[PDB]
Amino acid sequence: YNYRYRLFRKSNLKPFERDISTEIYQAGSKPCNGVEGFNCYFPLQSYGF
Amino acid sequence: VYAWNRKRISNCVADYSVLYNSASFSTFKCYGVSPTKLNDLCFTNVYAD
Repeated sequence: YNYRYRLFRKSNLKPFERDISTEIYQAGSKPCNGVEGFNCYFPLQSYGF
Repeated sequence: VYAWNRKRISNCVADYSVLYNSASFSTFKCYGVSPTKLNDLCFTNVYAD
């Protein structure tokens, strides 16, 4: 389960433009601001290989 | 749940952001963007509650 990939971002990243960032994103109406909830998510989740 | 009634939409105005806006909500499900993005969409099939 160690291999993380990104499910959420505020915008699409550019060609060869690497990004390690782990900021929570708010797609739902709540300003969840550092914790998950209704459509607000930590951006990295992992494959179950 | 064993024997629900059946429905589908008829080219109606799907203001789907109401699922986040209305206070009565107590459960949810997803396979894409939030309910306001569902209000930014259309489909040729519309099987409905």
